[PDB]
Formats: sequence, C-alpha cells, structure tokens
Amino acid sequence: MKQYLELMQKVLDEGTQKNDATGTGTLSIFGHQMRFNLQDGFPLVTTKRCHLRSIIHELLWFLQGDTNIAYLHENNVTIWDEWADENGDLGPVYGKQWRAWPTPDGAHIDQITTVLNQLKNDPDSRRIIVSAWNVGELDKMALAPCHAFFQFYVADGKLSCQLYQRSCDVFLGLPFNIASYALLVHMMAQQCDLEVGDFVWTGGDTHLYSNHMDQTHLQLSREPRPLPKLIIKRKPESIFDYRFEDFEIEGYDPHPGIKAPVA
Amino acid sequence: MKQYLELMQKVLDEGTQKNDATGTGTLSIFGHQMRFNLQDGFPLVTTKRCHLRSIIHELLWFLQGDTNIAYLHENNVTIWDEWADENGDLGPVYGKQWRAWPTPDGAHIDQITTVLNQLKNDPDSRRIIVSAWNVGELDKMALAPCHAFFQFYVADGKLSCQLYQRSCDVFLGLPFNIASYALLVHMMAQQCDLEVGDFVWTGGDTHLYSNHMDQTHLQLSREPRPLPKLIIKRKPESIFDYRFEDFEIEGYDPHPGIKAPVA
Ligand SMILES: CN(C)c1cccc2c(S(=O)(=O)N[C@@H](Cc3ccc(OS(=O)(=O)c4cccc5c(N(C)C)cccc45)cc3)C(=O)O)cccc12
Ligand SMILES: CN(C)c1cccc2c(S(=O)(=O)N[C@@H](Cc3ccc(OS(=O)(=O)c4cccc5c(N(C)C)cccc45)cc3)C(=O)O)cccc12
Ligand SMILES: O=c1ccn([C@H]2C[C@H](O)[C@@H](COP(=O)(O)O)O2)c(=O)[nH]1
Ligand SMILES: O=c1ccn([C@H]2C[C@H](O)[C@@H](COP(=O)(O)O)O2)c(=O)[nH]1
Repeated sequence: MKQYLELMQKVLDEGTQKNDATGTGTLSIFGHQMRFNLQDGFPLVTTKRCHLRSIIHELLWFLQGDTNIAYLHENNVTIWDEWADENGDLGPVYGKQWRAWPTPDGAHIDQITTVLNQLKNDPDSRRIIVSAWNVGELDKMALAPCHAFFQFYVADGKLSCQLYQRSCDVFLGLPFNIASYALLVHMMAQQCDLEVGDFVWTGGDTHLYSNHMDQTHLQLSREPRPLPKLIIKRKPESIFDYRFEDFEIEGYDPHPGIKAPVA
Repeated sequence: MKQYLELMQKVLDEGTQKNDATGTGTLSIFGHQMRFNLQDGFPLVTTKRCHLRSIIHELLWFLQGDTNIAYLHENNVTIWDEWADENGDLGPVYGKQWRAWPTPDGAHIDQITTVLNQLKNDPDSRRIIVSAWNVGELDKMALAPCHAFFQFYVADGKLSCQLYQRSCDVFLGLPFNIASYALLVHMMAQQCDLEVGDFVWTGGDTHLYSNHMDQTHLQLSREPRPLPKLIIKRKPESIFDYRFEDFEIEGYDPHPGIKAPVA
C-alpha cells in the first residue's frame, strides 16, 4: 500500500543503524503515523501476498480473553508456540488484559465491553480506550505487548480507531498488525451499527531488520494494487460470538509472497 | 510554532463539529502527530505569551509522586485546585502512577527509575515506557489521565520521546503539554548524560473549542518567532532532585498573550 511503501522508504532513507539484542542490527526511526480510510478498502498489503488465517484466529482468541494456546493449536496457528510454556500458557498477555484487567479490589475490568458500551451510549467520549500495558503484570507476560494501547472515536456515524505500537518490524510484522486492527474496527463498527472510519497507526521504534533489506528492495520495486474488500457473513449476538468462517476477503490480487527470516 | 499553527489550521479547516454535553461545542479531528527537534530550541509557543511557572512546579510535583496538592498550594499553582478534595487529594493520578504504580500483589513499581536504568544500561530497548493509564485505578482518580503514555528512544547519543495524548484542547492545553514533556526530556537527558533528540507529540481526539474561534483566527494571523532556549543552571544528583530555580528560559520574545475562557 502507498503509505506502507512510503514508510519502508523513509526507514531506508532516514533510519539510524544499530547493532542489537542478539546483534541482528536494524535501521530505525522513532515516531510515525499512517492513516487508513477503511471505506477505501481493507488495508491488506498487496505488494506481497499475506494470509489472514492465523490473524483471524488470533484475534478471536484475544477476544475470548484466554492466554493458553490450546485454541490456536486446535486450529494450527503457531504464532505463539515459541513463547508458550510446557502447559501452553503465556501469562496475562493481550486477551487477559483486554477482557479481565485485574483490579486489586478483587474483581477484574472488561475493557472490550466497557468500550462497546461507550460507543453505543456515549460515543463522544474522549477516553474510549483499551490498554494491554498493565505495568504491574508485565513481568508475568511471556512477551511485553507490542501493540500496547488503542483508542476509538466516532464522527458522523463512522468509527475510527488509533493504535499505538511501541515496536514495529516493518517488513514482517506490520502488514499483519494493520490487518488485525482493521478487522477489529469492522467488528466493533458492526456491533454498534456504525460505518467504518479511519484506522490510524502510530509507531514508536519503527524498524527494518538488516537481513530484510533485499526483500525490502524487492518489495519497493512493485506497484500497489487495488485493496481487497472485507465481507462479514452475519452479525453475531455480540463482539464475543464471531467465528473464523464469518470472515472473507474478496478482490485480493497481490504480488507474489516474499519469504524472509525472522529475528 | 510552525507545527503548532499547522495543527490549529488543520483542525479549523478539516475538523468535525460536535455540540454535546452542556452545549460546549468543538471542531475535532482524530489522530495527529508532530515532531520538535529539541536542538532547534525549546518548544514554547511564541504566537501568544505562555508562562512556565505552573508547568515546572507541576512537573516537579509529578516526579515526587505525591498526588496531594499541598506543594502546588505552597507555590501558588492552581492547576488542580478545582479537583482536590477536602484534604487536597486527587487520587492515584500521574505522580502516583509514575513513581508507584500499585501491583496486584502488595508492591509498587517506580516507572521513572525503571526508565532511568533502561536509558543508562539498555538504551536500545524498545520498551522504555511510562504509563499513567492504570485501568484498575481509573475510577479512583479525580480526572482520567490526558497525557496517558510516553516512550523514550535513543539514537546516536540523543534522547527522543513520544507522548500519546488521548484528548487535546489545542488552544488552551497543548502549549503547556508540549512544554512539560519537552522539559522532562531535557531533565532525563541531563540525568542520563545524553543530548536532546526529538519530542514527538501524538494526539487522539484533538479539538478546538467553539468559544475559542476569535482567539484562533487571531493567533493564526501571527507569524512564529525564534524559539527560546532552556537553561538548566546545575546538574542535580538525580532526576528527583531538581528545583524550580534550576530553570531559566532565554530569548523568549512572544506575541501578546491571548486570554480565553476555559470549558
Ligand atoms: C504478526 N505476528 C504476531 C505473527 C507472529 C508469528 C507468526 C505470524 C504468522 S506465521 O506463523 O504465518 N509466520 C510468518 C513469518 C513471521 C514471523 C514473525 C513475525 O512476527 S513479528 O514481525 O512481529 C516479529 C519480528 C521479529 C521478532 C519478533 C519477536 N521476537 C521477540 C523474537 C516476537 C514476536 C514477533 C516478532 C511475523 C511474521 C510467515 O508468513 O511465515 C502469520 C501472521 C502473523 C504472525
Ligand atoms: C492541564 N494544564 C494544561 C493546566 C490546567 C489548568 C491550569 C493551567 C495553568 S493556569 O493555572 O495558569 N490556568 C490558565 C487557564 C487554563 C485553564 C485550563 C487549562 O487546561 S486545558 O487546556 O488542558 C483544559 C481545557 C478544557 C477543559 C479542561 C478540563 N475539564 C475537565 C473541564 C480539565 C483539565 C484541563 C482542561 C489550561 C489553561 C490561565 O493562565 O489562566 C497553567 C498551565 C497549565 C494548566
Ligand atoms: O505483533 C508484533 C509483535 C512484535 N513486533 C516485532 C517488533 C520487534 O521487531 C519485535 C519485538 O521485539 P522488542 O521490541 O520487544 O525488542 O517483534 C511487531 O512488529 N509486531
Ligand atoms: O493536560 C491536559 C488536560 C486536559 N486537556 C483538555 C482535553 C479536553 O478538552 C479536556 C479534558 O476533557 P476530556 O477529554 O476528559 O473529556 O482538557 C488538555 O488538552 N491537556
């Protein structure tokens, strides 16, 4: 996509070189923002084929609020395999914070439901927020949340959402991160009978790993194509009752997938 | 400032109208970002006279971690007056979260010290973050945190910082908000022996109140002047030992102050 390729070019032209944790080395910039009008089409990178199978299951898994990978293994989604323990546990990562942020008074806070109610009852609120950055539980998580916090906004019947991503692997992670949240906006919008607004992506340490440079150049030499369109097959009784099969993207005609090694 | 006026112009040109609670209307956009290279000068708007007296005291107050306004009263700082209770308490706002975020256990996390240590001993970390958005204690705070989250970054020996502000009164609040965080970056940088980098401001619901239109047109008609320079008279022994008198600003030659009613 236009903004995605501009970001890659910028990291290339203005990034600072580092040698890092493990010594991979990256080119990085700090602070960036992109905007996706969801009505223009689903923001799935066309300059390299990307599949959402794993992303969808993962998102449904986040919404259930469970952090054990049992569900993911049932559907052959290995995204979190590398960090789960022998019991398949991950600690209080995303889903747990999203659905049951522990309130020391004994109970927990369901941020997804709070936000649902705010969007329906008080859509002008300037604090319709979901945070996964639970400082007091970071030490118990298998990984520190990268997509740390998101906020919703409503104007003229359109639902917008801004995500703050503290760290971003532009080549490997970013295409999936955009699709995940674009998907969530659509689901939220549907559950509130609102149209879809903008997905605003904001990043902190935004980088390209050195061993992704050939792949990056290859991708930069390709032309973005029309964006696919997202189709939701039914309106579940709630944001918590969607199923993998409810989603389908049409009109997706990407350039060939590009394989690359993870960091 | 150039960046500041562009945002004000943008909200005026592209912002959506909203007449809601009580009637106080606003023109707002969602999602914005701007960057201030602190080496270019201290980012205090020049198109209207702004004072840092209250901001400096408030920052020092945040850093002490005390949320009782006694210190603010002793210094004739009225910022929180309207919100403190009979005993002058505000609940677990900013200061409390920064210095002692309550852990589920029977513990407290000092985010400021954590960040100091990361910057000194692991500057390339991609999770050098301070968050005031403690979901579990939100209902106990006098006001929901506006400048909710900030992240640091280091490149070529320069300290950068990005703030996520969920809600922003562009005319009245933003000038002080930029100055506060710019100041913290200078203090943090001094304490960690680094030069100053960029202060990146990222906003969520960014608005201009309807009753600030005359002031806005007036300020938009003024040309920005050279940025002033912050002077820190001595290097304290720690980020928690700064004093009001340590700070000075030179070369500040602003346009006349513009008075305006607060919502
Ligand atoms: C976005 N996330 C969280 C995902 C993570 C892992 C696999 C994913 C797959 S997949 O199972 O199909 N695998 C990919 C290759 C891949 C590898 C890592 C990666 O994740 S990342 O870019 O965010 C990424 C890059 C570098 C380091 C990562 C790290 N650290 C701590 C080692 C932890 C978590 C993610 C990391 C993204 C994609 C493939 O098409 O073959 C599909 C969709 C998303 C995936
Ligand atoms: C949070 N910060 C930015 C501040 C808040 C209050 C007073 C401040 C002063 S001062 O003591 O010198 N007073 C100003 C007038 C004023 C009033 C509110 C305001 O705050 S704001 O633009 O962020 C602002 C605008 C609109 C609503 C606010 C709201 N609510 C819940 C009604 C709660 C908190 C802030 C609000 C900013 C300026 C003056 O010179 O007279 C100096 C510096 C910072 C102050
Ligand atoms: O959904 C994700 C999860 C992780 N990251 C990448 C960013 C970093 O390159 C790496 C995480 O490493 P740290 O920032 O935690 O060091 O994974 C993403 O881009 N997207
Ligand atoms: O330091 C601050 C504190 C508040 N606000 C403004 C944003 C809103 O106009 C108002 C807070 O209102 P809510 O977003 O909470 O409704 O004060 C700022 O701009 N800066």
